Amino acid sequence: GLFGAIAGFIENGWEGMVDGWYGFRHQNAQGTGQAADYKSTQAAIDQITGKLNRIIKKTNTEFESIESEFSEIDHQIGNVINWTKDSITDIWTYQAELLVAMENQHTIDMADSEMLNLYERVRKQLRQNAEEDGKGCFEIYHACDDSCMESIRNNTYDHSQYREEALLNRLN
Amino acid sequence: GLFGAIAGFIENGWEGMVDGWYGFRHQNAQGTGQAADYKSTQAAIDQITGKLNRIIKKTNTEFESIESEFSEIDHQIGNVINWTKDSITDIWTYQAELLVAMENQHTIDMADSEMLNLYERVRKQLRQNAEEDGKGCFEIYHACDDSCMESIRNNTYDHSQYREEALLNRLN
Amino acid sequence: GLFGAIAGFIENGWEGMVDGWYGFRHQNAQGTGQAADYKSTQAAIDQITGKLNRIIKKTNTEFESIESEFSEIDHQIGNVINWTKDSITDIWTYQAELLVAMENQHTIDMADSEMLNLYERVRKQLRQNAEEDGKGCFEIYHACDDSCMESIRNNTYDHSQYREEALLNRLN
Amino acid sequence: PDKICLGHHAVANGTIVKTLTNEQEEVTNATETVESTSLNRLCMKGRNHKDLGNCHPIGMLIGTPACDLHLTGTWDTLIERKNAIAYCYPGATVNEEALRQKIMESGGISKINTGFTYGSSINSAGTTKACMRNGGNSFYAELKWLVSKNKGQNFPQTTNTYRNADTAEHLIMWGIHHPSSTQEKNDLYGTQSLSISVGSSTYKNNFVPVVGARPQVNGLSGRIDFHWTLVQPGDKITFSHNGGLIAPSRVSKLIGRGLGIQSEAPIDNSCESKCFWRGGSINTRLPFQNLSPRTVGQCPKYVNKKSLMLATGMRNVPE
Amino acid sequence: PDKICLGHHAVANGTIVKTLTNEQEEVTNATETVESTSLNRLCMKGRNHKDLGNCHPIGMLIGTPACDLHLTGTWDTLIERKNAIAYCYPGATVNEEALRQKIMESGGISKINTGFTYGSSINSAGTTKACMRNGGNSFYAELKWLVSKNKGQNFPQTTNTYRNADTAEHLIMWGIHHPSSTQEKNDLYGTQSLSISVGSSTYKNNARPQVNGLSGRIDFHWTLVQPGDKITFSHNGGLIAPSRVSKLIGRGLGIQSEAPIDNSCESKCFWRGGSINTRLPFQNLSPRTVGQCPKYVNKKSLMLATGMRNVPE
Amino acid sequence: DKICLGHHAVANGTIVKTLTNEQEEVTNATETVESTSLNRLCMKGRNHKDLGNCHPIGMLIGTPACDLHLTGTWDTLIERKNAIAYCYPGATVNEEALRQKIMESGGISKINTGFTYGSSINSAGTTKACMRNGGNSFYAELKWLVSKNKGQNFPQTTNTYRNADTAEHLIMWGIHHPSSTQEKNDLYGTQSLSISVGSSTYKNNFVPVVGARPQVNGLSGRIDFHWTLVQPGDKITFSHNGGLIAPSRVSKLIGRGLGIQSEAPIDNSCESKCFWRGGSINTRLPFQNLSPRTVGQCPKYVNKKSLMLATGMRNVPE
Ligand SMILES: CC(=O)N[C@@H]1[C@@H](O)[C@H](O[C@@H]2O[C@H](CO[C@]3(C(=O)O)C[C@H](O)[C@@H](NC(C)=O)[C@H]([C@H](O)[C@H](O)CO)O3)[C@H](O)[C@H](O)[C@H]2O)[C@@H](CO)O[C@H]1O
Ligand SMILES: CC(=O)N[C@@H]1[C@@H](O)[C@H](O[C@@H]2O[C@H](CO[C@]3(C(=O)O)C[C@H](O)[C@@H](NC(C)=O)[C@H]([C@H](O)[C@H](O)CO)O3)[C@H](O)[C@H](O)[C@H]2O)[C@@H](CO)O[C@H]1O
Ligand SMILES: CC(=O)N[C@H]1[C@H]([C@H](O)[C@H](O)CO)O[C@@](OC[C@H]2O[C@@H](O)[C@H](O)[C@@H](O)[C@H]2O)(C(=O)O)C[C@@H]1O
Ligand SMILES: *[C@@H]1O[C@H](CO)[C@@H](O)[C@H](O)[C@H]1NC(C)=O
Ligand SMILES: *[C@@H]1O[C@H](CO)[C@@H](O)[C@H](O)[C@H]1NC(C)=O
Ligand SMILES: *[C@@H]1O[C@H](CO)[C@@H](O)[C@H](O)[C@H]1NC(C)=O
Ligand SMILES: *[C@@H]1O[C@H](CO)[C@@H](O)[C@H](O)[C@H]1NC(C)=O
Ligand SMILES: *[C@@H]1O[C@H](CO)[C@@H](O)[C@H](O)[C@H]1NC(C)=O
Ligand SMILES: [Ca+2]
Repeated sequence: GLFGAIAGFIENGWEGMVDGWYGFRHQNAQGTGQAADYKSTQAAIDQITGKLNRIIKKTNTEFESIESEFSEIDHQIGNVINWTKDSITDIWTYQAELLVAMENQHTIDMADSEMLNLYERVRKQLRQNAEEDGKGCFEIYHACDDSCMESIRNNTYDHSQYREEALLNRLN
Repeated sequence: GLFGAIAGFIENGWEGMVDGWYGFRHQNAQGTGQAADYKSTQAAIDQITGKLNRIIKKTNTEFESIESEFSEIDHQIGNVINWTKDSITDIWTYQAELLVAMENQHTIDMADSEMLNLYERVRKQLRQNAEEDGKGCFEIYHACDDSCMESIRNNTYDHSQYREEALLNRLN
Repeated sequence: GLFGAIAGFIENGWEGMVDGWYGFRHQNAQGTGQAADYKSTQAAIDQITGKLNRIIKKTNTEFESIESEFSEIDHQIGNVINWTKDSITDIWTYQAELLVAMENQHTIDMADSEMLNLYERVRKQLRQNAEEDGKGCFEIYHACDDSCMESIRNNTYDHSQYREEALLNRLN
Repeated sequence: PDKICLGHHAVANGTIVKTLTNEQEEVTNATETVESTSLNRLCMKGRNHKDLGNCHPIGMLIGTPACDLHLTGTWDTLIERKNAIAYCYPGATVNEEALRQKIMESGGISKINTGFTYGSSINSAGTTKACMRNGGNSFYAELKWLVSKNKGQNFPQTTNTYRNADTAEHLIMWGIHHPSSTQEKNDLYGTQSLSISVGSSTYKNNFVPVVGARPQVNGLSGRIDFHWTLVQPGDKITFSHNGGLIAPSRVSKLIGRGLGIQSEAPIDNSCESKCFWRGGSINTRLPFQNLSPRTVGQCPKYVNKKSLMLATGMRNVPE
Repeated sequence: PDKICLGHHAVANGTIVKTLTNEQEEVTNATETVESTSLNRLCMKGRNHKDLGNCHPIGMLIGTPACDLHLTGTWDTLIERKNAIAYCYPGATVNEEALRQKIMESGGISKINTGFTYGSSINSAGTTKACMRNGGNSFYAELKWLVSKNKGQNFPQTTNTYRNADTAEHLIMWGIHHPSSTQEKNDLYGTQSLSISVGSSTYKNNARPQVNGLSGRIDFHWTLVQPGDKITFSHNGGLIAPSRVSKLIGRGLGIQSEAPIDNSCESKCFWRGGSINTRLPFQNLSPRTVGQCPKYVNKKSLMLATGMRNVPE
Repeated sequence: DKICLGHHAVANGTIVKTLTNEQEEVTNATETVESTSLNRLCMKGRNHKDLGNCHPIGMLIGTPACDLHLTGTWDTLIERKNAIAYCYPGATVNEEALRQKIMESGGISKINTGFTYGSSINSAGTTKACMRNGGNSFYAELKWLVSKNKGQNFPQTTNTYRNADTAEHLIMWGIHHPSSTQEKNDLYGTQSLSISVGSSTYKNNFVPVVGARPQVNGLSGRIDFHWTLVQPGDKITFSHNGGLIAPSRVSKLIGRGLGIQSEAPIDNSCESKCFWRGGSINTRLPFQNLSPRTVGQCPKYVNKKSLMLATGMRNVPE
């Protein structure tokens, strides 16, 4: 898609992730872990809730009957009414198809952008202590335990602490 | 936002910046400086001027009166006219709300994209002589005086001149 | 543009490229080469084919005549018909202008995004073996022959093979 | 080296939606924007409503037997039904659809006595077998069939005038009897040339009974055609007739405003609704609807579309 | 160092399109969305059609000579032409435009005999030079001009009644002859006072130039007779009586056009000037169209981009 | 050393709506819906005609109030509230169609019918309803035909107007409906009254309705007006035996113009292309919430107080 993350450089989604829309998986010495990112998940849901508030709505305009259901109306004005209603219906059918098509395009791309924005936030945090694998993972060039992994997710990772160790492991 | 710069990795805007929409602040040995980026500011304004030219407009179609202000109209055609006008008004009200909502979304995101594009232009210029601070700043790993800072803003910075000094300061 | 690649950090397009929308040019010891990227070219064409399928289409609604071509109609209902048709025509003219304007904006930006996505795919492949020249090229810091260049285009380049040579040439 | 991987959720059973670019786009979740299901009921909770059943709205003004329980009332909603009776005796109303729309637009009907009196040479109690009431011959409750007291004798030149004493417009209806033969006409209103004149400030008209053979309808070749006008406050309306006039004993007043539904659906006083059609009520919060283009009230817009799915989640990419 | 460059195609001759932002945006390729060209033909392939030529739709119900090949038929499309003849003998139809619209909406016409018979004192074969057929004087095919058999004699008091035996509404038409002198009237229908009465369940009713050298006038009236219902004509002379009633079958598309027929091309959209065959969604030919049509727009051109921004060398 | 990238901000930002957010603060925004009106008719660059107390239909039949408007040219015609069409009580059949046709026109010219009458007819019938120069008068473009001797039969008369011009003419006539049988006998005699009108494309019969009705300006009588177009070269024939109000002049509608129904006073200083009951609309904005009843080249009516269009980025202050 537009931002190249979802159905892009991230191969597939995680069916096993049920407590969030976006999140992290890690591997270190101590083993494996999964966690959802709250901020990114909520930003996406709040934007979709916004669309629904705007679209799931009718006009409060009161319309009366201009055609009788049970009696015959004048043939000439009947033809005018039939022409006008069919014309209005063609406009609303077109507007409905376009609205939903356009919104669906935006929803898919907005969701793609929130994934990319989380990825870029992490890349910038890790600075020179990690490198990108092209599948959405960062290879970290220092011992990163569950506290360190938690500090990346919570946006409190200090790159300067591990820089010396990391730069040596990267150059080898 | 879509591009993750404005109300994203850049914490807030600068009220002190009045001669442009986007620009630079620097700190070096000799002290502090502010400057506006003309190209990025104008690209954003020219795109908004374009929207206004297209939207701030009426049709040149001449409409006559079909309902009298000062006399009584036939009840049946009066009901048909009332139904048609209310239907047309519901279409224009919907189209107006959607146009402005859709344009506002595009304006906000287009402005976000021009910020990101300037950031990416600078990142690529500085090459291996600088690192990203994650908050929209580049930490430059060499003595960069007001001439050097001016050459970054004017897109005439030659990375190869400062590479030796920069690579040594980065590896430490 | 939104994604900053086409009419952005890539100075101009290639008239000499006729077998694709996006692709690569390389220079090495053995000489020069051009090649089209199939996946990115097809992703762009398939999206445009999608728009044409949705837009190049008519309603199946059957309309009868409400104005006689060869006889004079009642002046009052004639004015109502004229008012309704002009109102419907103003709606369709507006919807037509907006649809095409909006789609053209999306097409231009979607095409920009596919260029950027290919650029990002290559950047991530080359990892630490190359640097960005800022004009859409990667300077590769190792002997890269026609097999190596072909492996970048075919997404089978293994960075680890050339890392040692590349890291030495970069640090100098 | 230690790894941290970023990813998004997915689901096994995703939904297909349309985009600008793709007609078959799988997403994690989607919601419908077009209503396809109807309630075959009229949701009349919070509404002072009136089901006319077998009574046609015009029957309320002239007082057909079938309409005896609907001669007066107040309502915010009036429900008209299929094959509702307006005329017991064969005939029609000039500007029928305009009158029906005006009643269906009203929020109630009140009746006012005309006070019309007639000479001893006139019989005001003319009845027919077409309009049965309590098993015996009767007539329209709000009208009187004026005939010569002695068969064959000339109907006397009569003048009746109704003044609108109220502060609102009144709806006066009257009938013109068209007999089927010259013999019938002579028996009821005499041998003279018949002329009925009606005049107000804003209305004026003349009516001549059309005599001539025509088919039987409920075994009657006679016709009573109905006419109507509005009499404004303070204005008078004068009837000059020499026989053939079906004269109003009561005039009608339409009170306030209300919503007129034409439906076959039965009433339900439990559910609430603001949108109605022939087939029932529409309660959806959805913006669009493919039930009928003929609706009344505050309604979702009709579209020529079975389904329009709006995505409520990202692209679904499973393994 | 070895370099690998990313790039996009371009063309020398690019196309200008409009965007939300820019009125003069050059792209590699674009396609038109508004049709500007028309075919001055009626594309009638795959359509069971009927070109009435010089026959006016109302002529089909009363049977004017010009309409002899159009007294019955079925069609999905009916084409009416300019200055088409409805009346051979001078006169007009009450509610003319209502009747015309009803026929032009129909998908065919079938005829049913009234069965009307008349006494030996009546001549049913009254003819005129206005309505020529096979070189000889004739009359409207579906009507009969009733006149006294002996010139000057009183036309007898006659009653004719048509019952709708069918399961669909029938369209009955009749004429009233208005002669131009008292002498003419006396010769045809006698010296008595003339009265024509028409009655059904839902219907009841009772100086000028020369036109083709005739001040005489036959004015036409019409009503619908519902299934099972009867319509009774009481007349003492002056009635032009129906020999056949009409039935309008199903639905069809009515075109009023001057354009000639072409049975080779197909179309679903028509106007006065011809057919519109485009796959395009919009059209600036006419706001007056019939069928399944592209929408009319006040726009010469609307170019839809089918390629990226063009940035040439 | 640091180089930091950033965007401008403002203390007082504006709230706009987006697809996603109802409360989105931006640096700047502009209104797209006009709420303010000018209570004036901006008539600069327009050859206009304020009919004041004269109703458009009054121009064709020639009511006293319309004496200054019997002919003229204009690109714009202004009709007012409570404008007089009929001095003598009565109405026009197809009134609204005729009014719309006049309001659509760009001027009116008059042509004499040339209609002459026998010595047994009085053409100078007048009334107190239509006062002119302090004395009883009648519609300027019509003549009230009555029997010269009270009670006597009005003679069978034929009048025919031929359209000698190369454009359609609008002919109007009246039918008098007296209030009593006694009144009818005095004016047009004891006989049965019939008025026949016939052209190529038009034909009709009218019978005076006699019968008691209320007084309007102290008159129970009614004169109802009828009208048709007579095409070039075509003739229209009036056959009458009393009750016809006959035209002395026919009308010709010239070119095209814009018809305004407004109470607002004229201003010849300002220009406008859009008008309503309440005045003129000069805005460049595409939408408007003043009235759904407008005429000319107008912004579209919307059920919306305000619609703010963003003209700047998201506002994120410090
Ligand atoms: C008893 C009586 O008053 N009249 C007898 C005639 O009605 C009868 O002719 C037959 O009439 C039948 C219809 O009868 C009514 C009706 O509609 O019920 C009887 C009403 O009293 C009468 N009402 C008034 C106010 O006049 C009414 C009215 O005349 C007509 O409906 C006017 O159209 O008629 C039925 O139509 C039969 O087909 C018809 O032959 C004659 C002969 O039997 O005797 C009368 O005494
Ligand atoms: C001379 C005559 O025949 N009748 C006179 C009566 O009209 C009059 O009663 C008064 O009549 C008043 C109306 O008078 C006019 C009018 O409009 O002013 C006089 C006009 O000359 C006459 N015009 C014509 C062409 O005949 C006109 C017309 O007859 C009617 O309007 C037709 O409906 O009437 C008014 O109604 C008064 O309220 C009424 O008392 C009496 C007393 O003078 O006798 C005759 O003089
Ligand atoms: C049914 C019948 O008697 N038809 C007549 C017909 C009509 O009576 C006539 O149209 C009534 O106006 O007239 C026909 O002759 C008319 C013909 O007569 C010439 O002598 C004279 O030059 C003209 O009046 C001319 O119209 C006719 O054919 O129309 C005879 C027909 O038998
Ligand atoms: C109007 O539309 C309905 C749709 O079925 C149709 O039944 C009706 O006959 C139409 N009226 C005319 C006059 O075409
Ligand atoms: C049309 O709308 C106006 C104003 O909203 C209202 O006063 C009028 O009654 C309506 N007309 C009819 C015929 O109902
Ligand atoms: C309606 O518009 C057409 C445009 O050609 C015009 O010819 C016609 O006279 C107009 N009708 C009325 C009643 O204004
Ligand atoms: C799917 O969409 C519906 C409708 O908006 C919503 O209520 C629900 O939360 C969604 N389901 C899941 C599993 O997210
Ligand atoms: C705010 O918007 C308006 C409308 O585009 C513009 O004219 C004005 O100059 C803008 N103000 C600033 C401070 O940019
Ligand atoms: Ca017009």
